[PDB]
Amino acid sequence: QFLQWCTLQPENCAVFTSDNKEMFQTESGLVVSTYSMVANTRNRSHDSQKVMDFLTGREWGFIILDEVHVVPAAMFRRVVSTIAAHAKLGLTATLVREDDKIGDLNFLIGPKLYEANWMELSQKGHIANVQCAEVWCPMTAEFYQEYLRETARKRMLLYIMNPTKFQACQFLIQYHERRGDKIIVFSDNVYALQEYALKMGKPFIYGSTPQ
DNA sequence: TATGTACAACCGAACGTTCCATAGCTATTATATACACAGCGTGCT
Repeated sequence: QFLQWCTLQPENCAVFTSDNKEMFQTESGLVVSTYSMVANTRNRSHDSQKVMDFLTGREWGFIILDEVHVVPAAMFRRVVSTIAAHAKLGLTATLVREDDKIGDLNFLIGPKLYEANWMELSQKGHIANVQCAEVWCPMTAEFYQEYLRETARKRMLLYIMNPTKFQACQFLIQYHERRGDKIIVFSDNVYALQEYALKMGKPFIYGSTPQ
């Protein structure tokens, strides 16, 4: 995106991820990295230790914290202190977290400059309109009976795999595919994700996947 | 505090056979000459 929208020459851009760790040697350049590769404290590899020293030694002029709703976490906030910078910007669509650490952003990166409405940009053609829906798949009699006895932690897997949900997902997928739509099926539970994918013969992605 | 989930690190060529082109040898006739050799025929024993 940086290359496409502005005239940033590729020579001055270095991506510090788990794959490649080379750093730009030109006087002034750009580093696009991740919190996991910059907030680590205990164990850094030899290849990743020179890069971190390269980041720390120089006095940067600007830091862009994408998805800044995770910076006030227990350890991610450490990067805001270690990295030297005279300007800090936070970019996030959602500025909410379950705990009370959201307010910590004030003394980490500063105040909230601007906010934008969602419907205003939707009616102006800048973002798409969505008809949100919530389908009620009544649990079948057989599955439901077990839901009463089982404990909290297993009850989750029980009400995620009820057959009616399989039928509803299969019907919607077929209906929208006929409409020439590209569908995404989210699932935080990996076992259900694999079971659904192998049952419908569709690709799936989860945490164990190589980049 | 515990459990999920996520992330980072440790195959050639020699020889043989046939085909043009030029020049030279072979055979025949006559004659004188004379030598050596290979025959045939007649008398002797």
